[PDB]
Amino acid sequence: SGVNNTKKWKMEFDTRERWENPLMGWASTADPLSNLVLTFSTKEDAVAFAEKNGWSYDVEERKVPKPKSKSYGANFSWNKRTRVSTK
Amino acid sequence: FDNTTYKNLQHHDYSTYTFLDLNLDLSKFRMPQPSSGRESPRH
Repeated sequence: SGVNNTKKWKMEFDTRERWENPLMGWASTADPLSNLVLTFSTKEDAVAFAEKNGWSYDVEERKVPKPKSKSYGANFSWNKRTRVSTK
Repeated sequence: FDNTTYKNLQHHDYSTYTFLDLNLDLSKFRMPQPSSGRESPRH
């Protein structure tokens, strides 16, 4: 339930091939950027960084949970379906 | 006027269904129940 890892903007790159090492079976890679992950305060900062480095990019708008209406009293509604059968 | 005998002895003759039999007896005296409007919260 913690939301502290959703505060900042991230920039990662497209995933490329990983293959089994013939000797041990370890995951090999030839992608130098496979682990690169940058952090940004805003999406403008991330876009600015991508633009000056020549990377083409996709920006996905931040998804924020929409505010909910909570009411403990509704658990015992006289005539509504919100009444709970168990606690 | 007497104050030396116990006058609560009827319950020595109560049985398994005494309480529910009285509830059945009282059924004809009640006012009609209110209604939530639906058969149950799951309707």
